[PDB]
Amino acid sequence: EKDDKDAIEEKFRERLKELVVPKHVMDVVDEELSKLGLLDNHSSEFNVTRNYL
Amino acid sequence: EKDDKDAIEEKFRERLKELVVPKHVMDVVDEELSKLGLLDNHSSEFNVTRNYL
Repeated sequence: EKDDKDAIEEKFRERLKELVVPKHVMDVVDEELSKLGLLDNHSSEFNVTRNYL
Repeated sequence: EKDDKDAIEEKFRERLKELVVPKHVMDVVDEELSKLGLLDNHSSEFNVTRNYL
């Protein structure tokens, strides 16, 4: 289930609201959020996605 | 025998019980323990994290 991940990624979003993130960063942030939802976050390449995020 | 992950997890927990594990170290152990259960028993990655654990 992605409900636990949805809560985890939401915690990342709320802290992001306290800083004025540049628009160019949003493209990487949004694509990493999408990549986070399509991966189980348990693998060699799965962990680096949240690590980058 | 019983489940390998359950036996491995129980034995590793007892070893960490005596030591005053730091907060960040505990998170690293906890996250790899969760991925240990879902990993295949004969998988090569299973041995990699088992030695790391």
